[PDB]
Amino acid sequence: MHTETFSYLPPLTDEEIKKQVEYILKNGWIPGIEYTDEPGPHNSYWSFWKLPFFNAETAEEVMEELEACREANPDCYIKITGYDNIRQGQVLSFVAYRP
Amino acid sequence: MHTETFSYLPPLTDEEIKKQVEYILKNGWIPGIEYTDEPGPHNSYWSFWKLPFFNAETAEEVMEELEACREANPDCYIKITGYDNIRQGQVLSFVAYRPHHHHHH
Amino acid sequence: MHTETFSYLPPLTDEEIKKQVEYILKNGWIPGIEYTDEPGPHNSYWSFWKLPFFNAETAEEVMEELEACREANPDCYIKITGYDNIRQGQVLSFVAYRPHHH
Amino acid sequence: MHTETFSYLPPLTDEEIKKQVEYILKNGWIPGIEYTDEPGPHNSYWSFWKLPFFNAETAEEVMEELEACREANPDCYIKITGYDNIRQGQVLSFVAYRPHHHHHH
Amino acid sequence: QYEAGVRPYRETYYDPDYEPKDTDLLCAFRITPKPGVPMEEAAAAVAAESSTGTWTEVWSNLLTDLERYKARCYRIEGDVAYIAYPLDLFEEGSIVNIMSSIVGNVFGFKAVQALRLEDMRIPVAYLKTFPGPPTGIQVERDRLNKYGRPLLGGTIKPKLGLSAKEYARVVYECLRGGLDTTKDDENLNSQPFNRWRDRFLYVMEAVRKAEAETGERKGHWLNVTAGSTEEMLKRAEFAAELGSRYIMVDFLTAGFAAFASVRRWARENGLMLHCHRAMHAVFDRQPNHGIHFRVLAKWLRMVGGDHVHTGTVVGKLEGDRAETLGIADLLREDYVPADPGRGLFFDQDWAGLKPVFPVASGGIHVWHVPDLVSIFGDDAFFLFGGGTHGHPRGSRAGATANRVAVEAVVQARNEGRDILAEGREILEEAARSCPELREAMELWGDVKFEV
Amino acid sequence: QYEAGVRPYRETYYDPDYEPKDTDLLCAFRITPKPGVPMEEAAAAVAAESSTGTWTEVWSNLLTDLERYKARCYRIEGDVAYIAYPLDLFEEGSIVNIMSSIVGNVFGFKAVQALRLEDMRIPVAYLKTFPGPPTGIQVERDRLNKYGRPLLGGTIKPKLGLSAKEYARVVYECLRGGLDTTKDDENLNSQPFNRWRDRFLYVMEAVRKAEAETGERKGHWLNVTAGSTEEMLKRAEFAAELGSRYIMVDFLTAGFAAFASVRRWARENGLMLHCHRAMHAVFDRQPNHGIHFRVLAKWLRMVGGDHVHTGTVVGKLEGDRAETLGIADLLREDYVPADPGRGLFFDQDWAGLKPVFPVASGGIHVWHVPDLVSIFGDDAFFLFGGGTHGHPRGSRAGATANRVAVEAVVQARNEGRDILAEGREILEEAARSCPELREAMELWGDVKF
Ligand SMILES: O=C(O)[C@@](O)(COP(=O)(O)O)[C@H](O)[C@H](O)COP(=O)(O)O
Ligand SMILES: O=C(O)[C@@](O)(COP(=O)(O)O)[C@H](O)[C@H](O)COP(=O)(O)O
Ligand SMILES: [Mg+2]
Ligand SMILES: [Mg+2]
Repeated sequence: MHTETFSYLPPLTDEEIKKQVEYILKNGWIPGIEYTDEPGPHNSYWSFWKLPFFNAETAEEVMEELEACREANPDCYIKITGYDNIRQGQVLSFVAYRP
Repeated sequence: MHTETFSYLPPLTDEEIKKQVEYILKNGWIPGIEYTDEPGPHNSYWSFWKLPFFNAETAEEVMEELEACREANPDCYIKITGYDNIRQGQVLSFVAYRPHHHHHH
Repeated sequence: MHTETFSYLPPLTDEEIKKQVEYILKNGWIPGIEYTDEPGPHNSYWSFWKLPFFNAETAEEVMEELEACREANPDCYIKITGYDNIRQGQVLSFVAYRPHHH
Repeated sequence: MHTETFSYLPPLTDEEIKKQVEYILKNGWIPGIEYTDEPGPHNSYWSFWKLPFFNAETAEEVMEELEACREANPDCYIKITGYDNIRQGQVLSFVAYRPHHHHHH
Repeated sequence: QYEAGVRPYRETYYDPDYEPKDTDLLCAFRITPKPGVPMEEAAAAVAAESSTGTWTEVWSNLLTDLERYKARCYRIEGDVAYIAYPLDLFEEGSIVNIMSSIVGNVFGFKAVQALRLEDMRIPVAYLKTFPGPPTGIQVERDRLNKYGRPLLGGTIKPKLGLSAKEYARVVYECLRGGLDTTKDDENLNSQPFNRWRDRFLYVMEAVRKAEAETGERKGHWLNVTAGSTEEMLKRAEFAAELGSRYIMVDFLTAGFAAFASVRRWARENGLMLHCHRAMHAVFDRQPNHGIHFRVLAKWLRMVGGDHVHTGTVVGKLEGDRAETLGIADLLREDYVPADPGRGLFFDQDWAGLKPVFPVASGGIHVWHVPDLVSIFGDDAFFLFGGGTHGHPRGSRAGATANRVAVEAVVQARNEGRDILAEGREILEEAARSCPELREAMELWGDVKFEV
Repeated sequence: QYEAGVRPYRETYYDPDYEPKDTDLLCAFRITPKPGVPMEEAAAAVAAESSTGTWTEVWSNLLTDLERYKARCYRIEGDVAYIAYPLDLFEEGSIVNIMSSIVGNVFGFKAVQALRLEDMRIPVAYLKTFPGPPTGIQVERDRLNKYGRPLLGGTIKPKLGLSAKEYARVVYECLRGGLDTTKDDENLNSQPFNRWRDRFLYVMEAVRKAEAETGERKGHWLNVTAGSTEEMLKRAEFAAELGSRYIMVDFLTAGFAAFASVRRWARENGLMLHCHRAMHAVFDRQPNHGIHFRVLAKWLRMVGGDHVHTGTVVGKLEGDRAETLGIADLLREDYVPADPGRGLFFDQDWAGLKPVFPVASGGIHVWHVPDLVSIFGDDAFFLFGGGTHGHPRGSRAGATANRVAVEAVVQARNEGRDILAEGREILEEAARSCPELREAMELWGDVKF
């Protein structure tokens, strides 16, 4: 099972994941976390972990939520998202944790 | 050129016409007079001789208008109409005058 | 045979026609003259008498062309037109002369 | 697996169930019991536990049948139905028993 | 040959001896004459100019039977003129024709300064030339498998501006949190930021996913409202191809002839028809002039909408309790007696046409649920748009709060509790087992509209 | 992850520093707030609830660009709020969509006890998504071969109750007497006493007979208004098969989606499209609430009607002369500047759309002709229903009286006479040659509104 962006690279370390979150934040985009046990191509709507983090100011806040989602859902794929409300479109999405 | 009701009977005398007008009036229908030089099946609207005689009370009044119409339009077919506003439809129409050429072909 | 605008009024005198030509000119419209021997409702395109009078400055000019058209075409209906190039439409059209057989 | 009316409230006690049965009976509607191991949105016809209780007079009689159904079918969802023959339609249906696995996923 | 000239309208069109026939269409008009115009003449002008008459006598009146065809004002009571219209005047099955006579010109006469159509008695002989709803309350509940409670819905917000994909995300969160249905805003049709085909596809993916995850049947009221009838039918077609249970039409902005086209389509294709009353308040808000909504509601049930919005009484849009109860009866019952205290000047027989679901929507939240259940009973939809997505934890939590509120009030009512006197207590009790509900109660506890 | 709760609408939807873009759709709303609600909050409520907003903040607002999409009240003058709507909010070519936003729910809010849409600035970029009239004034005059005077019409009376056959007798007498056109009443559709197929057939016999007899092109506005769009299109189809130059639709009672369907069908089948404004006064009459007719007139010109009724000012139905003069310009001109003295709140560019004929109808007779020519000029229809069939000698004579009156007054105007100061004398002069007109003048000489 490939998981779209960065799936053809080695699994990301936490440091590598944080840098992508920093990029989302630097560009003014909204970071979010979603998870699922059915990551295949039929599935357009993974489960939200809370809401998109409209209020997040630092990458560290997002990584704490990722770790909390990982601890609650260790059998799920977990993806980081970045949303641009000016284009009404997701601008970055990649899997941060695989079960 | 047949002209619908009574067209297959002998041409009506004035006394026969008047009895038909009496039938129209006695049933409360409106007598009228129309005329044309094009009486065939494509012509649904002959020319009014005045409006329908809403206020006619006697057959004689109608016969006087028929006489005036046939003197004014001797080259035309002239029909008596009998209209029932209660059903919105003609209840009797027949030709009362045919021009000379009709009977000489 | 009715002939559209002014057809339900008494046939116009030359003086009445000229007043209508003066109205066309006063408004900056282009007077024209057209004529036909088939004036009925099937006919959208009467014969032009010359071109529309783009350069006419006086009603007398148009009236002279009307008389010239009538002398050449006494068997015809003759109408006066006024054209507005800013609306791209005719703004007045009426018959000025009817032939004897009318 | 939500099961429609009252599914978003805490699972009903027997006393809560009985009050709903009393509501059905007091309005002259017909209580019934149905059960299934396939409760989802493709299943319009659960299994009858006996016919609808046309002759039931007390809520207690219905509660005794619910007890019998849940002892016979502990692996099934069991619903109470309330039918109004005057409108030809269910007027209340709710699940009264869910199997053990429901609460342990 | 006839009596030409102008006569007062009352000579022909005011007849207080006239006995209405069971086949006549009857109107109750609240009339404000121009000062100096007698009520009898003003009422006769309305009767004349909505039936057979005009401003001067015409020869051709004598070619028909005005005794058969004229409308006539047969009673004036206070400022209300009662006018009877013979059956023969109307085109079978055509609301459009009703409007073209009853409200065509008579609201704009110099002689009548203000005019309010309050009610109309549709006679059975004319009513049964209309098909009524294609589905009806009971069949809809059977299709949804939902019995014994009000049904939950909610408009997606923001009204406009979401992409199709994120629009359907909101739908998914709402439906999987316990709403039965969601809907397009009345003004969401097809626009640069959200084109209809994209929305219909993504929304139905969300509907299917929520149905599979919750176990409960779901629907979304896909808005087919469009600039032409052909385009509305194309959108309806695609909703049917995707297996939607529902389409939605703004029946007054699209208009009645296109509405009738969609209703015929809905019968041929088996989808249920949600009707939004956008623009109704342009016609029905003021008490001195216009058409009261109860008339529009009758017309709606005749063409055959399966739902229509009726107002909430307690929410953000105007709606008086008595009039709303009358409108609910007109939509749901087989026979409705008159009651002018509710604005029903006539009795209305429905002769077996199916009932329409009332839909209460607009500025409502959990605290309104006891009043809403008290007003409407089980057979209504309650819609929470802002009241769902404006939950502190978002749309899933918001849906759950609203669903639990309705279920708790229904349970309490069935146990014999007084849901008006105990409504707040019932919600407080339910909130002890449902944090989503508690959060909603706390957020909106001070938000009240005048009633 | 967001700030939940209710905020005043004015915090997001009132922006008095906003400068309207030439692509925005602008509305002039007459607002009567509920007492105690400030104008700014009432205006912002209308702007919010007609665009993107609702009654409480929603998390999903942050998934889009409300700065780009929201409507906003940008100026308030007295009780008039100006609200600007971004072009992207609207569905191209859909009046139905315009209404569903601008007039959808905001007239029923408790916070706003009365509301009237007085005017709308339709931006050129949105106008170009509409086709406009299927024929338009210039092409219609070309199709009729009629130039230089108002055109004559008249509604057949009694409104209802004539058989199809006798109905077309009245049409024949009117057209042969000099009316250019006749029309079905707005409420004459297809009924037990007069079904539409029979009426269409007989009327076209009458139209053809009058055209042959007079030599002038004729038409009759055959009403296709019906209960469903499919039925209207079938009626339009039959009118086209019979060679009618015209059909007619009640565009408000049929409604705008069906109207658009009929406009397309009419254009593709060579039919000109008369539009009757039945129902308009339900909501365009009272100055405190509803939609002004000038807005309806703009929408009518966009979908595409060839004519619409505008009122007479002097006849039996209410009309305001200053408002009517502005509406006539909105229907006919390429560009109409703002004019507070006619209630034209915005400049309106028409983006090259074709113009619409004003139609003056209702309670008028020969004595009104000087005023009507003065108000409307040549590019209008004047309709005489009662004023034709109510002539002492019936409809042919009435038609002749009305045609002569119009032509006489046009002739006098063109000669430079003051048709208002000399109106009576112009008519008296023409009646010297026209007994029909003398009889009409005598009958109705005391009838004024
Ligand atoms: O556009 C709106 O305001 C709504 O979506 C409500 O949103 P909220 O749920 O967020 O209030 C509904 O269309 C109105 O309730 C319709 O009014 P009515 O039902 O009276 O016709
Ligand atoms: O029904 C009628 O009253 C009319 O036929 C006029 O009959 P008359 O010619 O006999 O008066 C027209 O429809 C009105 O003029 C429409 O009003 P408006 O033009 O203001 O939309
Ligand atoms: Mg809405
Ligand atoms: Mg009319």
